[PDB]
Formats: sequence, structure tokens, C-alpha cells
Amino acid sequence: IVLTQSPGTLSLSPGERATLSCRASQSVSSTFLAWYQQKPGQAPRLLIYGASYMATGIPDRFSGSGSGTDFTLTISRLEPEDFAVYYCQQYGSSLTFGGGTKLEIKSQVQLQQSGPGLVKPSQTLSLTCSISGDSVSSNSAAWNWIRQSPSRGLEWLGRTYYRSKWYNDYAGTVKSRIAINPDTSKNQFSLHLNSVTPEDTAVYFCARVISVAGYAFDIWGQGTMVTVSS
Amino acid sequence: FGEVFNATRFASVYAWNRKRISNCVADYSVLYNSASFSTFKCYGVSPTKLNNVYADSFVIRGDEVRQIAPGQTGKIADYNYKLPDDFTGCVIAWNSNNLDSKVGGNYNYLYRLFRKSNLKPFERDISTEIYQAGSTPCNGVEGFNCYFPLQSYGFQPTNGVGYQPYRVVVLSFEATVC
Repeated sequence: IVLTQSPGTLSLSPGERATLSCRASQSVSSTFLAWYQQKPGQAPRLLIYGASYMATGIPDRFSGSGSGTDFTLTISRLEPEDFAVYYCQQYGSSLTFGGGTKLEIKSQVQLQQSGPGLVKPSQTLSLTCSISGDSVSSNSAAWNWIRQSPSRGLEWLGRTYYRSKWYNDYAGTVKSRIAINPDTSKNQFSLHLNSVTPEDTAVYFCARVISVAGYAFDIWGQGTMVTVSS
Repeated sequence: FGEVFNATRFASVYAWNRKRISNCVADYSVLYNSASFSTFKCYGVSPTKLNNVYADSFVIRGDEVRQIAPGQTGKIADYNYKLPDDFTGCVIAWNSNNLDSKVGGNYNYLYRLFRKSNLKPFERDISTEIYQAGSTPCNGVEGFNCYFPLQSYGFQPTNGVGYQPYRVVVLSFEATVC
């Protein structure tokens, strides 16, 4: 599934209404369309999950709508705090993020990231995501890894979760060198990228996915910047 | 009656409770004077001329109230709680946003949107079997094309009226009760 958002850049004044759109290449039968807000220098913030259901701490101004292939995000009354880039995400047959819409204006569970931010080429990149407030071996949770770069956007990497045993789900783009191992004693789960290239220079995130919450990333991490240079 | 309406906590949509009320002094007009009811539609009998009886209790969304009725199609009407066409009773509903809505999100109320067959009238399905949407089987393990059958209602005090909790009490009049 390919998510194409429109418009690309929208400049408005406080008090007006911003009507964003997210068209999918095919129907999202699982109805797991999610909307996110990313203020500059921060991690994405879940606004809407499951087509139209609002998330925690989201004002009534943000409203989700649409089904099948056409989805719209309607922000009623704009505030100067709403200056951010808005993304579009779906789950089901795959995990694809949208292109992003840069809108310009003229909680108890905490994921904390750690690891080095400078990796030499042809070496291993390691990042750890400490979990507090929820169990890493939770039956109704999944622990994912996502990176963000201006060349590919929000690119999902992989995930690990525990039902009766531990299961893996990796993206074919980095499957040949990715590894995500949980640690129950420290309540953590780490990311490993075997052979890195300058193409892997991006900002990596760890987020939680609750199955009953539209399979959407509801609680994100700090966000570490990794640079592959020599 | 008070043990069903004035309950401290209700059940989910798919896990709707059923109270068999027998050998009772039924005062059907004890709650018609209560203006706290926003939805009150009787189908199989006139309301004013009512003077076993079952009471189904659950909590749905604001827009799902129209689905509890004979011959309705929807997510709740087909996969959670369906009503027969020859229904004889009443459907009572009221807004409960001031009760079943935490400040950080009341995710305790669930509903079913994935089922490979429509529910029969007065059928209750508490199945947690992982729904298979794709072609390859799931074998009790969730993942891509293998979703969880239940989904969580949002329920926050800042949600719209159409996305607010509504406690529904369906009375089914099936001479031990008069």
C-alpha cells in the first residue's frame, strides 16, 4: 500500500481550517489509518488512530474521517502551536507511512533511548530502548523500530513482541542485516544494524503498538540521530 | 430495575450481560418520567399500556445507538449484538460521558469488528480467536493479515458527541411478571 498525502505544503493563519488528505493506492481493509503530528525537533505524536478514533490528550479540533482509499484530517481552528508536519500511517498487509504535510502557521509509559550517534561505515549500529510503565513481554503490545530521513521519510524497520514465545517481523529493505532482541531482565529491547552505509544516516525511534488501539504507534521514544561518516 | 440501570460498572458490547428478572413487581412507568433518557424506543408493545423479562446491559458509542434495532446493519449490529426482526420490547439508552471516560483515555470498553459470520439474534460471542484476513493461516499468532478481533473504544471527555459512551439497556418481554 502506498500512502500519498496532499497537500505537500500548506501555509495558513491562526483561526482558519486546514483540510489535509491521505489517499492510499489500495483499500485499507483493516481500517487502521492513523494520523500523527511531528513538531520540529520532537517525535511524532499520535493524533488519530483507527480511521477516526482520537488519541490521548488530542483536542476536539483535530478530527479524522474517511474510509477505503480516501482519508481526510480536518483541523477546525488553527493555533500557533499547530505548526508541525502531519503524517499518515496504515497497518494490515504492510506498514507504510505517508509522505507528510508540512503545515505552517504565519503518558505514564515512557520509552527512553540510548546509544552512540556516530557509527563508522561497515560497522554495527546499536540502539537501546528502555521501557517503563509497561512490560516488554506484554501480551497486548508490540515494540517497533522506525527511522526518519528526508530521502525516504518515516521508514519502519522491524518489531518484536511476545505472545506465547517471541516473534519477529522485519522489513525486507533492511531484513538482511537487522536484529531486534528484547531483554526481560532490564525491560528493554535493542536494535542492531549489521553493515551500515551513509544511506543509513537517519533519526531512529522506538514506539509501542497496542493491538486494540488501531495497531498505531501511541507512545514514541526520545529520538537519536545516527550519522555514518568516516 | 435499579440493579441494571444504576449499575456501578457496565460490560462491553460483545460481553453484554443478561439479567433474568422473574417474580417481580414490574413498574414499567418508573423510568418513563425520568427525563435523563435520550433514546427510548419501544417496538413490540405500546409503552403506556404495559402496566420472564430480560435486561441486556452494555456500553456502545454515540453513533452505534441507531444499530440496536430490528433489521439494522453495522459493526455492532452484525458482529456484537443483533436484535430479531419480530422483537417485542424496548430499547433504553442515555449518555454516560461523565462516568465511563477517564482523563487519560478509558480503553476498558471494547467491541468486535472482525468476524467471519454475522451474529444471530441474541447471540453472545466472547471469542478471542485471531481473525484471519489474508490467505495464509494465522495459527493463533497475530501479525500481518492476522489482526485481533476486538478493538478499543476511545472514550475521552474531549471527544465528540458521536464518539461518547452511551449505556444501553435492552428490555425483552418474552404470569410471573406484571
